[PDB]
Amino acid sequence: GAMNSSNYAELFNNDIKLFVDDTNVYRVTVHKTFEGNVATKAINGCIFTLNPKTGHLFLKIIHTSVWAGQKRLSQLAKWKTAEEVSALVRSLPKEEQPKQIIVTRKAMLDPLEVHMLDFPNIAIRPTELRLPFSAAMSIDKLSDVVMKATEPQMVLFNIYDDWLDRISSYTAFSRLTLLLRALKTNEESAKMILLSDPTITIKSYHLWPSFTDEQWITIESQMRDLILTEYGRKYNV
Amino acid sequence: MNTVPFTSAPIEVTIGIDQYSFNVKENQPFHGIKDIPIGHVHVIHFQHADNSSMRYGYWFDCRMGNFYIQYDPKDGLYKMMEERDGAKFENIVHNFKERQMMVSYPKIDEDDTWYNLTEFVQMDKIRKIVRKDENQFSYVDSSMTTVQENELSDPAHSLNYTVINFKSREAIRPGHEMEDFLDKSYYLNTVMLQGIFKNSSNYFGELQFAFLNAMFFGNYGSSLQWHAMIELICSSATVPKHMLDKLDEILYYQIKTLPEQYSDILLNERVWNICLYSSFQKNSLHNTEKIMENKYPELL
Ligand SMILES: C[C@H](SCCO)C(=O)Nc1cccc(Cl)c1
Ligand SMILES: C[C@H](SCCO)C(=O)Nc1cccc(Cl)c1
Ligand SMILES: C[C@H](SCCO)C(=O)Nc1cccc(Cl)c1
Repeated sequence: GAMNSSNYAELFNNDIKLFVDDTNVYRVTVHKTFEGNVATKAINGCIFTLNPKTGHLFLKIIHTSVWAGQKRLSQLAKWKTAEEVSALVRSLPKEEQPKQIIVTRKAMLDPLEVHMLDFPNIAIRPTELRLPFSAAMSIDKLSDVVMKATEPQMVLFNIYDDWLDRISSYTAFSRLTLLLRALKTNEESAKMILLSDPTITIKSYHLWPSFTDEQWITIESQMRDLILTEYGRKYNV
Repeated sequence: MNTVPFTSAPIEVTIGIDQYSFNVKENQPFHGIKDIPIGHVHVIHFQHADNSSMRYGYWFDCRMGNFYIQYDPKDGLYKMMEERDGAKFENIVHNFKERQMMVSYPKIDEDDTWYNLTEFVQMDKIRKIVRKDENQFSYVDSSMTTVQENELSDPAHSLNYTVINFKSREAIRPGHEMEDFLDKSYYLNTVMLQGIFKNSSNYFGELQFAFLNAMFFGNYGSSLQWHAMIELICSSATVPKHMLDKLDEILYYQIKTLPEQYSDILLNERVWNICLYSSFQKNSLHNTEKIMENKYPELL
C-alpha cells in the first residue's frame, strides 16, 4: 500500500521504482487585468520523476502550449502527468520498467492507475512522507532548462551528481531531501549556504557543488540549523 | 391466480412471498400460498426460526410450470420442486384450498409496488445470472458470491452478474483515459447498453434483480452490483432522457420499499451522495432525491 517511515529502506533495494511528483506541472503567476479583474498566465512546468536508488531524474518539461484552449487545468495536469509517466514507462526496455511507482500526492493515484492499466504488474502507491520535491525548481540548472524550453522536452539528469561513488543511495537520498527541504523552507539562506564559497564550484555536468566529504558534513549541519532556525522564526520558538 | 402447495411445515420458519412475510410454527398445519398474481416473476424465501443465518429462496414464474415446496430433513431446508403431473397437481391444490390450509397472497388493488420493483426481471434472464439449467426456478441465498467477487469460490453456486469495473480496459479507451474515467458515457452506452445488454430494459432488469437479492437475502455482492449499475448511469454525462426518467422511477420504489431499519447497511453513502449531489445526473432524479431526503436524510 502506502510508503512511510516504517518501510523507508524499500526505496534502496533492487526493485526498480520511481517517485512521481506533479507539484510543478501546472504553474501560474496571478495578476490584475486592466479592468481590475484577476487572471492567470501559465508558465512552463515539469514532471519530477526520480529513481531514488540510482539518482536518475527524468525531467519532463511541460510547455505552456499544452494548456491552450483547455479547461480545468489543475485537473488536466494530473492526467497529463499520468499520460507522460505512462509514455515514459512504455519507452523503457522491459528490464528497465519500474515494478512500483510512488506518487507524492494521492490525487495522482487514479489518473496514474488508469493510464497504466496495460501494466497490471506495476504497483501504483501513495506515500505518507512529506517529501520536498516541490523545491526542485530551486535547483538553478533545472529551473533554467524548464524556463528556456520552447517546446515539450524530456531532459535526463542524475540528481545525486557523483555522490554514489562515495556514499550509499540511502545517504544520497537523505542528503537530497535535506537540501530540498532547506531550499523549500528558506531558498535564499539555503542557496547562500551552498554558494558562499567560490573555491567550491559546480561542475558543468553536475547540479550541486563539488564539496569534499568534510565540507558536505559542514554543509549538512548548516542546512539542519537553517531548518530549525526558520522553524523558530516561523513558530517564534 | 396461481398456487404454490407445501407438503408441510416441519420446522418453524419465517416465509417471504415477494415483499410480504408471515410466520409458520413448527408442524403448524400449513399447505402453501394461493392467489399469486400471474404475469410477474416471484420470489419465495425463508428464514428459519432456529438459525436466522442463511436467508434463502427461489425465483419462479407460475407460467413456467407447477411448483411446490417440500422440506428436506437431510439438507435441512425448504426446497422448491416442479410437479409434471398436472392433474395430480391440480387435485392436491384443490384439496388444500377446500380445507382452507393456504394463506392468501394479499395484493391490495391500488398497489403497483411489486410490478414497479420487477418491471424488467424475466425468468429466462434470471437463469442467465443463476446457472442451474435442470430447474425452471432459481435458488439464491445470503452467502452466494458473484463472478466478480470470485475474481478478487465454487463457480456452480455463483451469481453471474455483468462485470462492471471503472478502472478496467473495458471501461477505458486508450487515448481517452481522462475523458472516459470522468464521463462514463462510452462504457454505459457503447460497451454495456449496445454490446452486452442490447437495450436499457435489460440494463434495468439486472439492476432491479441485484436490488431485490440484496434486500431479501442480504446478499452483499448483489448490493455491490446494484450500486455499480446506478453509479455507471449517474457518472455518464450522456444518457437517454427516457432512461433517466425510468431510473428515477425505479430507484424511487426501491428506496420506498427498503426496510427503514436496514438502510444503514443496504445503502452506500458514497454512491448516493455522489449520484444525487455531485454527478452529471445530480438534477435528473427528482423523485428519488425527494424520497431519499425525506426518508434517509441522515445518510446525507
Ligand atoms: C411428488 C410428490 S407425490 C407424493 C404424493 O403422491 C408430491 O408431493 N407432489 C405434489 C403435487 C402437488 C402439491 C404438492 Cl404439495 C406436492
Ligand atoms: C405482515 C405483512 S403486511 C400484511 C399484508 O399486507 C404480511 O406480509 N402479512 C401476511 C400475512 C400472512 C400471509 C401473507 Cl402472504 C402476508
Ligand atoms: C446480459 C445479462 S446476462 C449476465 C452476464 O452479463 C442480462 O441479461 N441481465 C439481465 C437482464 C434482465 C434481467 C435480469 Cl435478471 C438480468
